[PDB]
This record gives sequence, C-alpha cells and structure tokens, in this order.
Amino acid sequence: LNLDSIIGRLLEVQKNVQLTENEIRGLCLKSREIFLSQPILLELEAPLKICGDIHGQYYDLLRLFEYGGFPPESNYLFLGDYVDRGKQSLETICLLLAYKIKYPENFFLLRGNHECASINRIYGFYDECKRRYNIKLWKTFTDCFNCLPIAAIVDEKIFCCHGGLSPDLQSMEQIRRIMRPTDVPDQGLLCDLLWSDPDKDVQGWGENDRGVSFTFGAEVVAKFLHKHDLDLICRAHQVVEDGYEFFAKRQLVTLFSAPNYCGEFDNAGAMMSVDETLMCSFQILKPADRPITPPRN
Amino acid sequence: MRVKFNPLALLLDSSLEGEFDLVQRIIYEVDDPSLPNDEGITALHNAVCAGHTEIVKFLVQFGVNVNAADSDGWTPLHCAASCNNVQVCKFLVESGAAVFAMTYSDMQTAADKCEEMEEGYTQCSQFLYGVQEKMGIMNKGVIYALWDYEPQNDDELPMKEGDCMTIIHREDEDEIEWWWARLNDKEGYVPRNLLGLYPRIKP
Ligand SMILES: [Mn+2]
Ligand SMILES: [Mn+2]
Repeated sequence: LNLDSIIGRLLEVQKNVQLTENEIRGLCLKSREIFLSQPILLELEAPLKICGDIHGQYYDLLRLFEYGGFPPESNYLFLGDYVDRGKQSLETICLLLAYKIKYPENFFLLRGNHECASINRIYGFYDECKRRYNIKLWKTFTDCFNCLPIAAIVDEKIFCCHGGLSPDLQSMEQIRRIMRPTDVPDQGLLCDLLWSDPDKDVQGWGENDRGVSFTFGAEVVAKFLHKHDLDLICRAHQVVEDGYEFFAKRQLVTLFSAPNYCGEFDNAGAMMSVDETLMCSFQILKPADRPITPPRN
Repeated sequence: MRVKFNPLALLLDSSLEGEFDLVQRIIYEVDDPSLPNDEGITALHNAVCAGHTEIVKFLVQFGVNVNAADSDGWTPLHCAASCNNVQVCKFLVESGAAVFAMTYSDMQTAADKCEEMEEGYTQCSQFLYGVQEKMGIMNKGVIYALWDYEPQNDDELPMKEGDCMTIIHREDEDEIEWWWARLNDKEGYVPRNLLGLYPRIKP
C-alpha cells in the first residue's frame, strides 16, 4: 500500500480516479486500525481547521484544502457525512482515509449519520460502490465506518460532534465507554450525537422531523456548556445558507462545507479556523459557479 | 483561555442580530468597521436590512462607509429602499448616501428597489424619487461631493470628497446624468451619481 501514489492519483484531478479495489480495501483496513487505536471521544488541541458535511462533493473538498492548506500544512477535524448524495463519494472518503493514515495525529474524522450502513444503503454510497466496484467493498467500508470516533473536544472548550446534544449525555465518560465496532442504534446517546438538531422554537427537547432523535433548544445548549465548563458546541448536519450559522447567542455553531448542496441550494460552504488562542474565524467556499461615472451625451 | 470569534465576524453578526451592546464594544477591536465579508456585505448592510435603527445610526455616526457596495452594487440605501423603510432612507440621505448610486446587473437606484407589493411602498418610493427630482433644486441647489474626482474633460469640475457646491443647471443641457455646478469660483459639469444631498460623517 503506497499512500503517496494513491494520494497523487486522487489529487491529479486538480473526473473519476481509478484506484484498485485492493488499494481502497487497504485504505479502509489501515484506517480502521488507527481509529480503534485512538479514543472514541477525541481530545484535540488548536490550531486546527474544522469542516462540516462534504457528501461526496469531491471537487469542493479539494477547494477546502486549497483554501486551508493541504495536510499536513494545517491540522483538520472533519465532522462527518463524507458519503452519499454527491457524485464522487469514493474519491472523497478515499482521500480523507489516506490523509488519516499519513497524519493520524494531525488529521481527524468524526462519524456522521451517513457513515452508517442503514443510511448509505439508500442515499447513494451503496449504489456507487456497487456500480464502480462491488458489494463486498461496501461492506469493508461499513466495518471501517463502524469504528469512527463520534465526538471531539478541542482544548476542553469546544465540543464537536456531527449532530448535537442528547438527553442521555450526562458525562463525557458515557461517550468514552461506547465500544467499537458499532452500528448507529435507533435511539440513545450515539444516535443523538449523530442525528439531533438545534431549534430556536423548542423549549427543551422537541420532536425531530427526520423521525430520529430530538431537537434541542437554546437553554439545553447553555446548561450543557455550563455543566461541562465548555464555551462552544461545533456541529454540522444541517445545510446553512452562509456555510456557518450561530445558535443560542453564539454558544453553538453549525458548519456545512458542501456549497450548492445537492445542486438544489445556493448555499456557501464554510470551514472554521481555530488558532492557538482559541480565536475562531470562518473561511467561506463561495458556490463554484469611486463608482463609475456616467458617459457624456 | 476562552473561545472568541473574529471581531469582524462579531461586528457583522451583532449588527445583523440587533445586539447593540456588543456592537458598541466590538467595533473598537475591528481594524476597519467598513470592511465587508466575502460577498461585499458590511456591518451597516446587516443593520439596515434587519431594521435595527439604533445600530444603523451608531455605525453611521461612527463614520463607516455609508455607500459601501456589495458584489451586485447594493448600497445601504439600496437595502433600506428594498425594505420600504423611508425613515432609514431619510437618515441615510442626510448622512451622505449616494442618491443616484446604481446597482450593477440592472442599473437601478435605491428608488427603483422599493417593493411594489409590500407595505410602506408609497411613502418610501415617493421620498426617494422625490429626492431624485429635487436634488440640486431644493436647499438652494446645494449639493455635496461624496467621492474624489479628477476631471476627464476640460468642462468638468475637480471634486474633493465633502466639497460643497451649488447646482446652477441640471438635466436640461443635453446631459441627463451630468449637472452644471459651481464650486467656489469655478463652474463645470459634475457626475450626478457621486453627489449627495448632505455630506458624509467623517470617521
Ligand atoms: Mn449531511
Ligand atoms: Mn448528517
């Protein structure tokens, strides 16, 4: 398994990239062991860039790295949803897994609700695997997705996860004790961490139109940060018009990194840069596609 | 060690959200409060679009660029007009707004942006069109340059920003967009889209 060769062929579209089935298998197998050798609740330090959903928009992932600096020039934390919907989920996850193997201490992937064999069975990734390779490769990705970490804390101040808060989340130790490999359950802590949404019109825990997990209001955010001495929740999971959106007086931020999501929205993508002093700023991926005096009459 | 957001990002968001208390603090930590985001939107744009009048005043009294244009050429006056917000429209005009500033894709002024089917349309459009009509006639024809201008023709007045001039002759001498003005002891054409009813507030 030659990672420089693999990354080179993936970066050459800077259009499909033809990696071999065994190369892709090796990416899943080596990254899986690294995921299991690190905690399921990551403890990270700034500086780092944090990115939201990509959903197989491979050319936008390259734009993210051009803007933010290709690994290892910058440290990265991705918050999940790498596959499904977009046309190039395979290139997207293969490059992220390749970077994870190259720089396992400077490159980090969180599990999103689409890193799940029940969800990506129907939303595109299963079809992409079957079309370009076979079903057995899709099952290898599942074994690897089942070992992804699910949350991260940056300098004990920024709680990061794909979805959001959970009624079942009383202490960070309940995250740490979730054993891997695991599927995404229908309900409970792991499910909520990958599936829940904030909502300005909800007091407490509301219903979630996805049919999964809950919505949570601004007071839940404030209570969670106060109890755990956190300053910020950083999550993804929802397309937002400007690529990033504040909630609950900037105690929560939603990050979304796929511009013109699904080709249906005109949204921008954003990533958040956290520097060594925890000063946070946003880099925007614009959708890829005196004043002048009058003339004399 | 605490989480903090980029002060410019705080100025834009607090101006959009109506957190006037934060606007007053964070503005002294931004290098240029007129600096826009990645689409040309400034703090004044957000305050005007969201209707936070006290913030609109504060930013304008602070000396921000009352005529900052976005990617489409939208000025704060274009924004106020599209909200049919005649009161903000009048305060901007009294604060140096380029009345005849035009957007790029359509060549429309703020008056053209008033929304036909929303409330406040009659008063807001009649104010702005009325200002376009009586500009250089009312107030003894007194007008103010909002930008510098080195002349491109011999019959054009040089303008410094803030110059106070009198419109001797407008829109009736084969020039609909240039006006014959007097600046001190000289007369000459001036371009209408760089002029205001009142001068800017100095930063
Ligand atoms: Mn998603
Ligand atoms: Mn999601």
